Amino acid sequence: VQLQESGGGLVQPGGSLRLSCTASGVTISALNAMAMGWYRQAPGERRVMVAAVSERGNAMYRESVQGRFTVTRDFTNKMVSLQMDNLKPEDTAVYYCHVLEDRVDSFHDYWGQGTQVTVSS
Amino acid sequence: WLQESRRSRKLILFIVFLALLLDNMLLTVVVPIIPSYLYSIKHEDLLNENVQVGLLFASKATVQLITNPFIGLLTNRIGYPIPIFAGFCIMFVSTIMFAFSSSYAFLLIARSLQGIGSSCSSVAGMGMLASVYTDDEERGNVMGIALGGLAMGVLVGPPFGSVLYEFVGKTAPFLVLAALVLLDGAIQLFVLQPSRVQPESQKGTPLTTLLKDPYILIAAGSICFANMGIAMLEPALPIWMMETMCSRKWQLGVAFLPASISYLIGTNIFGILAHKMGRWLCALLGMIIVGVSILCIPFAKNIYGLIAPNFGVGFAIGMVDSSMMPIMGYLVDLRHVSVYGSVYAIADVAFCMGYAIGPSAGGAIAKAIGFPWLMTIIGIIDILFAPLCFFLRSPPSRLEEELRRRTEG
Repeated sequence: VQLQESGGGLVQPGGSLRLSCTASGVTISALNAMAMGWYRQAPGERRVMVAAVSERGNAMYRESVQGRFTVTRDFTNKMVSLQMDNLKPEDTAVYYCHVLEDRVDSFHDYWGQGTQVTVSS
Repeated sequence: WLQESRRSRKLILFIVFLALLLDNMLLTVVVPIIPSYLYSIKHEDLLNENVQVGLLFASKATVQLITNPFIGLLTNRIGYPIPIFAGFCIMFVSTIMFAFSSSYAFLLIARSLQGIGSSCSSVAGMGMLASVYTDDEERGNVMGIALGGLAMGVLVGPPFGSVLYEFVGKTAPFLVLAALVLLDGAIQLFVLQPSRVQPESQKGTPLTTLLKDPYILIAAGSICFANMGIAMLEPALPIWMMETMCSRKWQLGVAFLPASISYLIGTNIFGILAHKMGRWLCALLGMIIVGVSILCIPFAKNIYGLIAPNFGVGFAIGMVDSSMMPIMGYLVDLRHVSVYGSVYAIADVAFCMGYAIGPSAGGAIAKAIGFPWLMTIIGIIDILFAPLCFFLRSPPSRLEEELRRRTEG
């Protein structure tokens, strides 16, 4: 199972950006069984979850990102994508792609190449 | 013949149906016969010797209650058919015992073995029925049919025992009943054919985790309270009727007959109605109707006054049971490992706790407190627990809870 993604860039506060992660190396059915989202990491910081989707189509946004982000998973196009409408200087972090597969107890996680976004202050 | 093997999976339905039929037949027939034997033998610590009458019911109830979880573990430990056959043999031995039986202490041992067999059957057969029927609608249908068999057994029991007892004598209702048990065993030995152990392919979730799941607890509490309704109602209705109605002996069976007929009708139609209409909303309506009916029961003043509410309570408890029985399997398949023995053991613990704490506690509450107050408090409990069935509309999956935990930390 291999995945691809594109995005990243420099933008002033208040702008907009679109991020898309592609999963073309695995079949549609196994894609539906799995759960996927977007990771986030900051310099000298641990991973804290921001927004992920599942086969229930329910995305538990983190408490501070509610409304700021917009994520959608395609059951057919094999794409999980993110849309975001506002920027703030506290968004200095690097964003990754990932999947979970909980039919196994180990829930093998496979990461993406990742994208970094920084906001001028 | 008609079944060279499990060509039709409905053969398992028939097995469970007749097993529950015979189990509740044993449960019901001995009830009026125990006091007659006890009085005759006594004629031919006294407070203890009086409350031991209720200890009769308590014996089977508690033995079942204790035995359910061990059988639930045992089923996925070694396989399903072997517990069914063992519970069969234990029930047959107990049935042979009740009759030759005389001594009180031996009769209690006999009915304790009956309880062992009852619990083992009600766990293993139910779990195997769930396992063979992985489809949700078909599982609901077959579970409704099995519960209808339970209700039809508890309806047919008393006259079946009484007619034979009054015609021949002591051992007549028991020997032919044991012969029917033997016929069931003759069917089972070829239908299941457990001549080899079948270890479960997938390990089962720990029982302690299941008790931590809120939705399993909600469904179990729904079943427990709905069954406790009729369980508490069974003892106290005749005594209150004699006290206030100035009634006679023969109205009792006619008065309780609507409840059993409505139970039989409800458990066989709502198995197919619930999936079409919705399990959660069916359970909510069942709880509400239970509450209204039990509230209306004390306010009645004539037998015709009690005809309608008993019909209502039977119908509503039928809805609740036939709609909450398959939701256990649905939940454990949705958000747990696909092993049904433990969850159905929990469900039967909830089922049997009502029969365990019904008679004696209801009698004590009636002794110290007004019987109408007992009915009103039962109705209040049911009505207030009714809205909690709303949470079962769309349970989250295990992946969703994992994502919630990862968002938390």
